[PDB]
Amino acid sequence: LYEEDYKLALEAFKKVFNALTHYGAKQAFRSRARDLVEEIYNSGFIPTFFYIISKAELNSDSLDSLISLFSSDNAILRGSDENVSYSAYLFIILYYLIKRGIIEQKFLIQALRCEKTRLDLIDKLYNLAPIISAKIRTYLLAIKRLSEALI
Amino acid sequence: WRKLIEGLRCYSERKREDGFWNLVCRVLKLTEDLLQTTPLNIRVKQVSVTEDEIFNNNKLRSDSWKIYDNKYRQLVSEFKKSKLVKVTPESRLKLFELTKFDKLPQIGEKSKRGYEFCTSCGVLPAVVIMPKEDELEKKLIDLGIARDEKDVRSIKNMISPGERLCPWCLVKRALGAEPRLMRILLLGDLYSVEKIVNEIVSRDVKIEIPSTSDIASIKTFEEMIEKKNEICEDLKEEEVCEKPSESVLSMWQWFNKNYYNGINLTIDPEEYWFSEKRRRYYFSVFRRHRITFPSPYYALVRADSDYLGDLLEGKLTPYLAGIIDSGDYANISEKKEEVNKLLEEY
Amino acid sequence: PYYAFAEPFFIHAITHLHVGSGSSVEEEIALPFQRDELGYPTIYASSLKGAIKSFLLKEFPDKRDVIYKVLGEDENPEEASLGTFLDAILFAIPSRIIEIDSAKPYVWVYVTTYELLKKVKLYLDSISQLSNASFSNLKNKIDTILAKEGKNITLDSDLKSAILNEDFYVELEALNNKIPSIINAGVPLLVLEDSIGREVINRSLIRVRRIRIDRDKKVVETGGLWSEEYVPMKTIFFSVLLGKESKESAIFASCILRNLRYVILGGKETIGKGIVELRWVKD
Amino acid sequence: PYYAFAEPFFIHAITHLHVGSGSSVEEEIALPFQRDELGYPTIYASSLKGAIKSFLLKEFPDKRDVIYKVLGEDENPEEASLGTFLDAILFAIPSRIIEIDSAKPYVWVYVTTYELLKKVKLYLDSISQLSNASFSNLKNKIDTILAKEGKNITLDSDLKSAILNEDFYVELEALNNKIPSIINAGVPLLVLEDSIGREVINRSLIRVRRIRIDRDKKVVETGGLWSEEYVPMKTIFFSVLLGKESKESAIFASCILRNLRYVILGGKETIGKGIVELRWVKDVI
Amino acid sequence: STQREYVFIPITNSITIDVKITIGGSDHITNIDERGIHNVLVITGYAVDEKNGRLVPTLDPCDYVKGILVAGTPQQAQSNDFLTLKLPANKLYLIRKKGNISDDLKIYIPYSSPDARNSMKTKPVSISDDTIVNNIIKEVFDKIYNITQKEKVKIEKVKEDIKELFSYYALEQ
Amino acid sequence: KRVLIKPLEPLMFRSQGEFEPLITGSHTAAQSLIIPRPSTIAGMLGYILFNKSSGTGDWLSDLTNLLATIYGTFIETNGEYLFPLRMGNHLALVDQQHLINLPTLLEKEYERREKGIYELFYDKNKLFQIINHQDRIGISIDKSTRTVKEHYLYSARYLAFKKEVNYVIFIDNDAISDKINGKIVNFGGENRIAKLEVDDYKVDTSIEEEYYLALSPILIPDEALDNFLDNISDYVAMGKVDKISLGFDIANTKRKEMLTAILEGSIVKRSIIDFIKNEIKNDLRYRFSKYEKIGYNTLMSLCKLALRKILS
Ligand SMILES: Nc1ncnc2c1ncn2[C@@H]1O[C@H](COP(=O)(O)OP(=O)(O)NP(=O)(O)O)[C@@H](O)[C@H]1O
Ligand SMILES: [Mn+2]
Ligand SMILES: [Zn+2]
Repeated sequence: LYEEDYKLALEAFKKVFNALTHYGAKQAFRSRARDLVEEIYNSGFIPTFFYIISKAELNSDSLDSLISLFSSDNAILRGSDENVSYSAYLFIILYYLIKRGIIEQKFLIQALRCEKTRLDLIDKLYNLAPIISAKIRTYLLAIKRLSEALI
Repeated sequence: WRKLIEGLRCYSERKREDGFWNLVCRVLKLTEDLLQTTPLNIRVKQVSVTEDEIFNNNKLRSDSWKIYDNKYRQLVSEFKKSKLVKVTPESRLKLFELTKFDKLPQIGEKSKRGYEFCTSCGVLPAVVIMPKEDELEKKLIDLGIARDEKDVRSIKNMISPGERLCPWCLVKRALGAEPRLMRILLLGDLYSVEKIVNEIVSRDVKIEIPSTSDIASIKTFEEMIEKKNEICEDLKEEEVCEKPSESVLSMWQWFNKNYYNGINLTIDPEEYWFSEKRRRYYFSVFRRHRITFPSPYYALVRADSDYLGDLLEGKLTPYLAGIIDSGDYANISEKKEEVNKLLEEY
Repeated sequence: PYYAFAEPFFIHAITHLHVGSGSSVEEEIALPFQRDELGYPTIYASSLKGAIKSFLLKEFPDKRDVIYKVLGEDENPEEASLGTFLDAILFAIPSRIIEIDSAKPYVWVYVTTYELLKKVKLYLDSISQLSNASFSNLKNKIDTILAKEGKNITLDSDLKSAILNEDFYVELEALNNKIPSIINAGVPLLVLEDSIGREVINRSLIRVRRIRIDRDKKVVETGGLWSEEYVPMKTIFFSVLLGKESKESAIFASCILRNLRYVILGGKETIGKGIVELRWVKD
Repeated sequence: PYYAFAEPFFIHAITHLHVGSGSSVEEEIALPFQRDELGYPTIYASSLKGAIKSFLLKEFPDKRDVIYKVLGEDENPEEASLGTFLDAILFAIPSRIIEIDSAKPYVWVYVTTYELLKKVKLYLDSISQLSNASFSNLKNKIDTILAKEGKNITLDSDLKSAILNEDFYVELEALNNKIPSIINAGVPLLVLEDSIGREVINRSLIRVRRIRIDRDKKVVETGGLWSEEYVPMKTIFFSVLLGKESKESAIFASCILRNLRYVILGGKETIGKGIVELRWVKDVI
Repeated sequence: STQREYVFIPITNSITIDVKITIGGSDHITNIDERGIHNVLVITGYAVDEKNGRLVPTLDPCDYVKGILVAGTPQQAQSNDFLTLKLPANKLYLIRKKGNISDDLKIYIPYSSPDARNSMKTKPVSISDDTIVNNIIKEVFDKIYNITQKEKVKIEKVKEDIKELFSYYALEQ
Repeated sequence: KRVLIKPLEPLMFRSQGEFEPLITGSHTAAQSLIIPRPSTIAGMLGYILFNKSSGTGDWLSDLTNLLATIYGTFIETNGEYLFPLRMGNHLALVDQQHLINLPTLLEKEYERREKGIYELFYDKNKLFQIINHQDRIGISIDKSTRTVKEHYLYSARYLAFKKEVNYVIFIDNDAISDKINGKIVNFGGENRIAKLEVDDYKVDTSIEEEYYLALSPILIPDEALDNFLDNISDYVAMGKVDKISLGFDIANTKRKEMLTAILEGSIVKRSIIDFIKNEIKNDLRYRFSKYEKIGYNTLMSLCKLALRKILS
């Protein structure tokens, strides 16, 4: 069932290893990798998601310094402490969510463009949290093992 | 084939004692008209060539140089075509009346289902039937297998209890007893069928061919001979660590290079540490000496060359194995590229 | 005559089971289960008959002659046994369910594929209108289910959606409106598409590593590590016992088979891996 | 009687215990606990047997032949063991509680679900037939509890409302206020519905981050960090010990099994995990 | 009684039209019913011309042409070159026999005489490249057979057997 | 007319002789025949039709006293028909169509022909898509140790069908058909089970092509043996010639007669047919009449479903 997720990680990730440079918030990503996973199933998906969006800088910088990844190239994501190194992770999860038709782009792109629809974007993620948590599990453990090996 | 089987009959008649040789004599005389057939058929194909094909009436020719590569290929073609039908050497025998009408010689036990099948062959009926290991002498003697108590030990030495044998596989056992009868065939045309039997019955030599038990137990033997007496004093009694009595040698190089090293390599592991009455005593003995108890497994390693037939035919499937299929030669016009490349390189 | 009557029965696992097969597969397990042609867990008829015969010889030592007659004789085995077991085929395996819907709480569920039900119907059709014992309702249920092959069907439920074995989302749909349950354990059955059903099933099996510890220095001995595969507790198999007409076959069916709930199948019994409850399809 | 003796017993955790899982399953925890078919924690009787046998071979150094007979020779076996261990079912786990309207509150309570009780009833019914041991007390008490299946109940105490493990509000019904303790402890037993019970029990488990530290520079060594799952103190498992008629089994069932009270299970014992107490059901009912 | 027609099936989409109107005749013998392309037939000794789409024979049972037997008259503007013969239906060598034998058979066969000019390198080829094969559905299997996609939600298995049940040795030149 | 034998589980048609723990220090093994020999089907059907007052000698006497001319077995999966095909050591299942060009294929010149037959047995073969050997290792357990007995271990390569498989025979008499309908039988060795369903059919018989497919082992009368094994090219184009045993008779508990035979799937050249009739004595003709009643000399041709006996 899950055998293209390992293929999806390459062109979803696209860079959370190299252009995450300076080795602080670069190596720190592995803490995301392990902890969040144990966080995502011991504590739930929505608690971890609220935590991740908390660390998001959702102005337009951490709203477009990521939606630029949909289109162009590797995005050196220096910015500041893990808020741009954290909005790439929000991007990771939402990239899985769009490339697997759990939530479509036309909503996502529209949900992150008014701040009126961020709320019901999250309110809809809340209803999809069981299914989402079940489905991303292997797709996440993929990048967790990527981190163990490479990052 | 018949020279070998008759030389075997005479060598066995030279030994009417020893039980096993006597049983071999006793059943050979009952199975000659069945043992007439060779147990191994051969296929023979020839190909002709004449001066019409080689010479312009005084010299060589042009395309005469290729005449071999053509006749060889004709020969191999007929070989391939005849290999489309496999006949088995057992189909040659006449057994319908011998099985339908009980005619088979059943020296040994008697089947309660017509005839038995050979345990060594699988397809041919059994001639020599051995009782199961529950009480042999009290049966081996009232039956026709053995004559005394001394001869059972020599029959039981080659034919394990329960081993049914067809005439062919029984002849195989006979040859395995002393494999020096092979000079009836190995030389041929050179000495008589009786010169050799005299030579063999004169200089008696016994050979130890290793069983799978001997191969499985190689490292066990090897680890007992680096504790020559340090393990022997423990047993000192069961002939494992006792004298080499005769001068038995063998073709197994490891057996041959490790015989005069304290431990008797001609014991049967199925008797000592693969047995069901022993091997707990032997587990203790090996535990008390840092001896890794043997595994019951061996490696059967087979290997065949790749496309050596095509190679003798000068094909390129040896050179490009998988790229150029053999079927690709039927119309090689397709794969011009790889053949062009490698042939030109060469 | 010549397999007149038959007894189909369910093999309900009371503990885990391990009917072994050597190392007979290409998986990473070193002591796999006995496998069907479809890679599903099966119980060979040899094993089932041997275990049941051994158990019955122990717990009916006076009926030894009846049991010998029905199931065979150690020596003088020139008397064909007038009873036979078919291979036990996996009928349903428990699966962990994270359900999203139905307002009804469930934490585990029974799971099947359509291949399994196909073989069960094969066993079942080959008895009823041929033999005389009549339990056509079970066959009608299995046919009604097999009608819907090619889509995850829930049975006797209102689920409509679930996570199965923590790893697979599936969308379910009731059969028609309602149907008698094929099992009597009050737990939903799900029949799954033969492709996701087998992923769910091969994730429902228990594959453990095991260890031999150095008895003195409390560490693992070198190479003292292997894997084994147990069919989970509550798993259900299905088999049939076919009886040839005879007198002591009636004794078998009357005195013996009516006092067989629990037997021990498979191996690794010191681990406790063999207890089984036999439910005859006769209630 | 297929079995000569049937010894059901409880396994009261004294410290936190950690029986590790053998599995190629990639989980979140680096070293999870052993799981049954419902995801609940369990002890594979492989582990019970290995540990109890390694303990008995030392506590009773003279009776090593009785033990080798009932639990099998070690290095050169010639025979099947005569004793069988059943896998340890979770039976009750402790969970922190906050109550609303009590007289004298509690701060922790025993949590069981109906599925665990059903597995226990399966064990009891299966063993009542393979033996002469009819456990009327356990069986009838567990049947009375299972009658109320599908409704969270407090067995004895009168709680009517609680917050288990700081997260899960639960309403509760008295069973009848007219039923003794399954085990004569001082804490109430909460039989939960299964869906909420799964979450409560997962909260009662103990995940623990651990590290390795460079002795030189008192900083975490690279790679030295992992998580590790424990089962709390006071956790109660359930299992049965079963043996066949041997005259080494009558001894085992009368000399060896009356001097087993404390054993070390699982691993991580250098850090105190594993000490556990056996409570033979024939005594504690 | 009716008359049938053995239309060829090459790599080519020269099989979009053989008959004037959709179905026409009363009954058909070749069937597409839930588990196979039943009663297909394979003519031997011939070959297909993928371009210039007709038959281009090459006489040996090694060579063969696989075609379906439909009830229609050939385009009303030819059969100067199309064989029209009649056999007792048991010399009709049908693959995957399922249905009813008619015993009074009449066939039209798309074919052109060999007209030998080229060295006829006659090479076989699969029925694959799904982009080629999928658009064929409702113009070779629903232009004469409206019966499918009427009751059939079983198209991809009678596609599985399409992937193999046609085979030939084309012209290529 | 047609009788479909539907196995309910893997089957075992033992190919060799002894299968029992005779020698102590050795395991025993067995391998199943892909197609059950016609003696198996015959003895099964007879078992279904047994009488207690006939024969007792030369089993085929009172066996044929109950049967019709049974016509050899092939494989039907789902209405599809597969047919054996045999080479030197090889055995492949193929369907009706792939047999057409086979006469001309074996007379194609060297490389074309070898490529053809080699693709017929490694690309066109549908055996390993429908039938695979399921190795079943079994043991016996001594009730004193509850362990294995000494080396009482055996392998048995069973016959596992990946999809629905029937075995197809044709039977002449219809009173036999409606007395063996829906019978659960002990079809094969080591106690496996199969079901019998009967459906009346229609296939023609009288055909004489150049070649033939042997849907059953062609028995050679042991007086034509040397007259057959000198000129093998005259009668079989490809296949296998083997010593076989006719099976094992149940009423008398004996092993049946060993005869040379041409295994099924071998292609025989029409020269075979009269070659048998002209080289057999009436007293052996009477025996081989029954040998054909049970189904041993059955020929299909590569063009149509051409059922044909040899003597009859
Ligand atoms: N031209 C030849 N001369 C002598 N021996 C041959 C010749 N061709 C084949 N053999 C031997 O006869 C047997 C033929 O088996 P085969 O496997 O077809 O040979 P091959 O060329 O090795 N094909 P393969 O092994 O599959 O690559 C083998 O034992 C070959 O070593
Ligand atoms: Mn080679
Ligand atoms: Zn032999």
